Amino acid sequence: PLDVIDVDWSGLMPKHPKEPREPGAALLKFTPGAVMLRVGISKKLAGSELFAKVKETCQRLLEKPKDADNLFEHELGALNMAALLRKEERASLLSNLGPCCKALCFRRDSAIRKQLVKNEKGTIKQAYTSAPMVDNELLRLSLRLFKRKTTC
Amino acid sequence: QQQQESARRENILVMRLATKEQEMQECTTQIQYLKQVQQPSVAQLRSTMVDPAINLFFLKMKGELEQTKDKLEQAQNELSAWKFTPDSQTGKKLMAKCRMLIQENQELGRQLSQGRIAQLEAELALQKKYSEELKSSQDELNDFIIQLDEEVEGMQSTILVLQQQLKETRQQLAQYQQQQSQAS
Amino acid sequence: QQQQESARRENILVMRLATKEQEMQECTTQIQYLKQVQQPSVAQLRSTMVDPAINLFFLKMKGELEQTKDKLEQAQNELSAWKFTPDSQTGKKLMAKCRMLIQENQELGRQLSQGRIAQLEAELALQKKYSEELKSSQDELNDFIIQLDEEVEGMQSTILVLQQQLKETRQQLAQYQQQQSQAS
Amino acid sequence: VPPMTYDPYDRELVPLLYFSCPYKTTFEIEISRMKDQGPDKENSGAIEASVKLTELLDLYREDRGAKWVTALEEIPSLIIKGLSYLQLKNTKQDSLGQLVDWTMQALNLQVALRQPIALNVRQLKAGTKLVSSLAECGAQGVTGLLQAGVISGLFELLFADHVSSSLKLNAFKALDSVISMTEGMEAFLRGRQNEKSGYQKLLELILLDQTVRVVTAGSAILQKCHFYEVLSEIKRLGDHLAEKTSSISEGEIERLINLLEEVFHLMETAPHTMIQQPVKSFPTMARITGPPERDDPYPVLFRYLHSHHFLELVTLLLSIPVTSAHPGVLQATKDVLKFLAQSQKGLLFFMSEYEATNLLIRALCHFYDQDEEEGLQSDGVIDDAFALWLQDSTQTLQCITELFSHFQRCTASEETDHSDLLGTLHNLYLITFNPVGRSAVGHVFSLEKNLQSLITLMEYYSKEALGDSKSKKSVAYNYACILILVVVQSSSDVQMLEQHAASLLKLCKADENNAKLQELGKWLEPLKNLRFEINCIPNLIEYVKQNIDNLMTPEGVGLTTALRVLCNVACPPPPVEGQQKDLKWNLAVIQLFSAEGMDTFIRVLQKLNSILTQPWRLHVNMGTTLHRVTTISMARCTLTLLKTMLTELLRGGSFEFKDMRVPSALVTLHMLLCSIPLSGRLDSDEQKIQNDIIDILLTFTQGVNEKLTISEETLANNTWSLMLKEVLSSILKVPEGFFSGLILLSELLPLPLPMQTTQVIEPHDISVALNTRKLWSMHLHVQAKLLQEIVRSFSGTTCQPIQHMLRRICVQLCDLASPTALLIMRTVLDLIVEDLQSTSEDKEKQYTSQTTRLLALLDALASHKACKLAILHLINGTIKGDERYAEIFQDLLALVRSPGDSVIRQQCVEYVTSILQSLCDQDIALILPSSSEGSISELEQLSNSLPNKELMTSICDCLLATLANSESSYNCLLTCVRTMMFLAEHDYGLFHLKSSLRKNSSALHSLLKRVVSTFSKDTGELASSFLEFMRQILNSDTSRTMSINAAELKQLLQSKEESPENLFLELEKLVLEHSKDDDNLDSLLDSVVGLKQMLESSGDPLPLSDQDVEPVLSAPESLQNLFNNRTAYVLADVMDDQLKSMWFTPFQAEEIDTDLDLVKVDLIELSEKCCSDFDLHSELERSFLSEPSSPGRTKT
Repeated sequence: PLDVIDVDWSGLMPKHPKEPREPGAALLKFTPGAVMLRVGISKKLAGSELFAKVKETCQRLLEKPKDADNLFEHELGALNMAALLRKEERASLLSNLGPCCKALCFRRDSAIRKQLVKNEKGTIKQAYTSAPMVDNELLRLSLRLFKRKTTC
Repeated sequence: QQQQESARRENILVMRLATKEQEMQECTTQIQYLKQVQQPSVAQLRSTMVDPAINLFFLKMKGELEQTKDKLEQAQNELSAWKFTPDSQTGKKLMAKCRMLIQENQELGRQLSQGRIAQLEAELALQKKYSEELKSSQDELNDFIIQLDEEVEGMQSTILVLQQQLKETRQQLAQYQQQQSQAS
Repeated sequence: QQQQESARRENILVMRLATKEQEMQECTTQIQYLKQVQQPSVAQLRSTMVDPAINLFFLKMKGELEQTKDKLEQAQNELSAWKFTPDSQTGKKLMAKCRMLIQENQELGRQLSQGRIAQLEAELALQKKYSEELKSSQDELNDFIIQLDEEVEGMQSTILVLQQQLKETRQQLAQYQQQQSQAS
Repeated sequence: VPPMTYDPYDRELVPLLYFSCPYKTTFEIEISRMKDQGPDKENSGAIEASVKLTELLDLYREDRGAKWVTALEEIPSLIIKGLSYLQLKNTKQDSLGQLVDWTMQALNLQVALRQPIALNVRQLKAGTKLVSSLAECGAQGVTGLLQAGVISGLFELLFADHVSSSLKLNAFKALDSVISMTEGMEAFLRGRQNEKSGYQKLLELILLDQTVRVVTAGSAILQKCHFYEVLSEIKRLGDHLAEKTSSISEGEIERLINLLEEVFHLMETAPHTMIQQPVKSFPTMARITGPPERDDPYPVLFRYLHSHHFLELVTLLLSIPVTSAHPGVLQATKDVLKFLAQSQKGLLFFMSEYEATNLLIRALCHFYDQDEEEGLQSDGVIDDAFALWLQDSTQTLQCITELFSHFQRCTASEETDHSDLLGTLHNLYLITFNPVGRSAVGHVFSLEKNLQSLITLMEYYSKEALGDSKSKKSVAYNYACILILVVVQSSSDVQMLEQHAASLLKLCKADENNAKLQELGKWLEPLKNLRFEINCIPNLIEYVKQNIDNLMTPEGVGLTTALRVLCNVACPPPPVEGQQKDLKWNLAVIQLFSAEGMDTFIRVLQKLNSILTQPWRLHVNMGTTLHRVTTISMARCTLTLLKTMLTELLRGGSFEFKDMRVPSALVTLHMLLCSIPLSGRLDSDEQKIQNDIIDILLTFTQGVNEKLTISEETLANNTWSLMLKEVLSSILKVPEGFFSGLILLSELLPLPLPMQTTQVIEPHDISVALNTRKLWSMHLHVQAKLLQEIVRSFSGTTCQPIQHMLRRICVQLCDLASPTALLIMRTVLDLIVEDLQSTSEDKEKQYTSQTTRLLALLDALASHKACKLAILHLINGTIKGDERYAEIFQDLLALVRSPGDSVIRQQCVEYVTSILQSLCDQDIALILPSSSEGSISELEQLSNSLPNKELMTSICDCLLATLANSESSYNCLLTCVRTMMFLAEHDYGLFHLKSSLRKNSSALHSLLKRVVSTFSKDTGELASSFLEFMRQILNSDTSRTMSINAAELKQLLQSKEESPENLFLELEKLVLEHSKDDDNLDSLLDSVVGLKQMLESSGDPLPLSDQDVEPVLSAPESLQNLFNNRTAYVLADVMDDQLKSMWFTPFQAEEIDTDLDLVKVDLIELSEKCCSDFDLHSELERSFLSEPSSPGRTKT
């Protein structure tokens, strides 16, 4: 009764035996592609040719054809950086936990579950349940102030 | 200017302060009543409502207390029967030592995990980690210094090629002047 | 002046009013605490589980039960010690338990020795020496970075000077071979 | 007299008075100061610079030699004072123009190579510094530089060959100084026509392999460009919305929400990715080299936020109905505002945009009004009073300005203004009455020398009234005393004291008879001769260790400070991404272990809970907000210290920490603080305390490797199992700790699978998610003997919170793996089988309300994947000691098929029918059903999710006999026809349903007689479900391959010689429902007229078939294998309702709260002499409440 249980022991964080590094392998994350991936570029003000060249430089650094062709889908730069950060955070959601990292808990598991149910663009849409007290005097003041400031 | 109306404001402020202090006294008496009146006496202590779970706790504890007490009296009656045997005294002293060791071993296991040795092993592991992080970042700084020295050697090669170009063009100008001053 | 001290006393009075208002606000918040209309479930829990009478009786019953249980433990083991004979099954297992207790106590005393504390302090001082050696290597490495930057700046200045010399002599030789190819 | 009553939103902001705007540069600040303040003798330091600056601009007008380079090296130190005096005195030969032309000459490489050797690159560096010092000179200077072509001038040095990398770093500093002005950023993003823009030039420069720090400076320029671009797109969307609302897709509004959270995340990681690091600072993962000085990027992020009217945008977004209705817009803009309001610069930003800030306060307060106007504001939409907090924060900083600028006036003149000073102090004191206003006052005075205001006020009035009173009380002195006392008491960021702890102490020593100043001295005692560095934490630990006895005592209140200062200097702030780790946070932890810290924080926690345990029981619950804030600050600071110590120790390799005082003290501190909030929901700070407790309790689950799990000898002594013992054996210890231990053991365990994902999880992560649960189960199966006692003790309670928390744990803890699942389910089944036995013999089983609660637990467990299969693998009959479970299930079936008539049995039959429904549901399994190929076959997904042959036979028999017997309830019949609808989806369930209908042939007939006999408008749901079940057996005859025709169906309905007219009765009543009401009647007669058209389609009398073959099921896989191959993820873009059911509070008013509490009258006093002689309980209980009723250190 009460079956015998064993675990496959592979969730430990990477680089645990820490085999020494290759000389000249710390400047590998400062290549043009590796920098553009951490920064991301914007299509609307980098141009067409230059955006193509930068996306090509980044692609041949990624090893996953899925992510390689999913690169830089937004026209904004910070949005591209955020899309890549979200891809990597989703990939690292469940990868770092278990044997040699803090085991899963209700708070962290609830967090990673609410992260998994989010599609790309990183948000699940909330439905209306309440609305503020519409004071169109406040709205008129806000619009007048915003327009005045936009003018001068 | 005049002090009449200002002193009037003063004394009406004093009466406002008196009203506020009396309201505060009312609040203090009220909170004292609200926070200290709840005290259970034998009248209610003899008719206390408890959950079914707490009542089952009480019943289980009573039952197992009765069973343990019964076995206890029984064992302590059996203790008075057994007579002194040499091996019995050997076992008595043996198990006295056994108990004392059972206690001293936990008293020492708590020292091994809460005493000087735990702090020392913690400092040791933290110093190992600090040194390993310092060295793992000095390795990256060494790679960046490799970058800088490659820049040095590239600039030095450019200096050499520019010096050879300057030398050859300078001697070329010298010879061209020494020719075309007598020829041209 | 008269209104001078009049307004000064008015300031002292509004000060007293403000501090009394702070005390009244604290008392009102404490009322809202004590007269809170709490959830039915949290009231259920506070009345059933953390009720001081039931809770204290639970404490007393648990304490009495564990006292009786460890007393029964003492009586039963003392019995089995009276029933100890060297070749008894309980006898062998009992002296073996005492032997492994002696083994574990020797181990624990070893791990708590002044020799073990001395070895741990030696390892800690060795790690601190290694970390300050890494700091000294870091100072060497900083000075190496400074040297590299200074010498690449010097090499860039040298390259600029050589390029100016080269452009000067090159345009000189060019204008010379040009205007002296103008002469037959 | 000022109004001692306070309406917080009546006061509004005015333009800044003392602090310069946060986005204005140094030159603009100086020029505005010299403009408005007029011609003071501060002009002196200007003129000797100005006349010098114009003597260099008129001496090297056309000279470009070595002396010109040495002049370039000197100009940057004269542009701030000199050039400003020049520009405002309007003595203008266009010296700015000559400076810009000098700069363009210096950045020129052709001009550069015409210089001597040592200073041809000195000229380039000096021209770079000139760019950096002239771009920080207003729109005038930055447009002067841009018109002269500085972008394409700096991009000559960055693109030239054979150029020092330090010179490229300098040119990048210059480019970051140009684009820090919005004119520069516009000229950089959108360059001239027929030319690549500065951004395109930079992208082309990075695409060449650059030195590491050069490409890091490029990254730091690109991040700032992307921030400006996001702000510009937000401004575009906002102007679109403004024009559309003046005179809107949900897509663009979600895009605006994404852009707002992007602005937040970019401003959060700005001081690590948008600054220009020094030329000697390399981007190693741990800062080891280079200067420590960094330049914050917020004085330019605020210039961007200002040039794009970001506060006006958020005012609009909060005041426009369509966008303000979204919760995402509100939350995403409140994140940005709450981030801005953290720092002194961000808090001056709001007061520079004072009009936008007023309107934003109004638009935010409208939300916080309607929140409780329509909602209840405890678990719906979150309430944090951010409107009031921000209003009070900006108001106290306005008062700080009015209080500073009153000493710029009494030293340039003398006091003719006193009443406004006193009124400012009063309007600043009144803010400190709320807890939110007091927190805001304590947070604003704790920012960058703001406390210096009241400090200098008291230093003034201590030479004027000998401190408190000489001949006059000097009430301003008392106001300042109270204020610098409430800021020291309430602030948790104790950095402000680092530079002021001296001054205040002098004040505390200058007046020894002031009841408030000596309390402040007690507060500041740990700061005598302290330096706020990692070398003086031994002294702070020695202080906390020396007077730990005085914890909740006004004579040891300074200990709180010694735990804030010790949390400020030894605990790193929550790390952001892109940050390079500073190494002192390692040393601060090492020094925190050297001077005994694991001991003198465990002792702080132990005395903290030993003090709090009595007011907790006596329901005082930290009444006075002062004592509550000090005890919460002490608990949170000690917990942060412990968390950093343990998470820094247990990450430094696989280390094993076995103190075992930490979990035993934390499972009590949790009980005392985080367990029972009288509001029914944790606060913010108490939620942070609970999170710290759970994190520390989890740091005992690290360092568990294969070498620590081989044998039960090395598993039960592991640090994980020791923490689990200290958490579990602390649940059944005292009834006060029951709910705490449960609400904690439920936070340790992970949620139950499967994960609801929008995209596939690669097999490695689902393997990790399976293995961490296997490990939790491996460590819980050694405390099995305590888990059984927990699920035996609370199972059968009527306390709704404890009942719900046990019902949650028994799902979280039953879905870890097969061993713990079978453990929990064996315990619940043994509990119900010993409740049905032990009271009944030689006769039927006696069902009491204890049986009712026990069956309710078994029911609400059986509706989960793991628990239901753990039941199935016990009822099946493969005896491992499991015969009694099959017997008790047969007894429950006998109960349901023969309910009798009671109020208890009629309450238990509905629970057992809900059990039966959860057992016959194939959508409840570890291997979830899926018609996607490459998965388990459909018929082999039911062999592992439904009862076996001999159990399904009995279950169908019972589901029919409960329809035949008209003594059943309404909900019972509803759930039974639902179970029949479930079973009618496959040939297995339908075969058994038919084969059972061959014995009880009047089941559906009597059920229809019941439908018509007591039909109503609420009874319509049962009729709808029954007609759906009817169609579900005929929809195939017009998934399953074996069904009955309409003919034998109506034959089963044929037991009365008016059963067609019974259908007619149902019809005629159905049209007679209202014809005045909802879509019930039309859908229902649709269904039933379809059914009776199928009735007339064939002759009624037809015996049900007997030639049909049973679809056999394979051997049910061992529960361990099902837990191995379980569905770890499902592709669904919405949370499962069962998982979403674990997130709201366990305090539900009455939805699990039983109307029959069965509170058993117990006489406690007699239970003393029946046990061993004990104290008279009246005396013990009255010993506690007579004198000591105030929070904190009391009698006991």
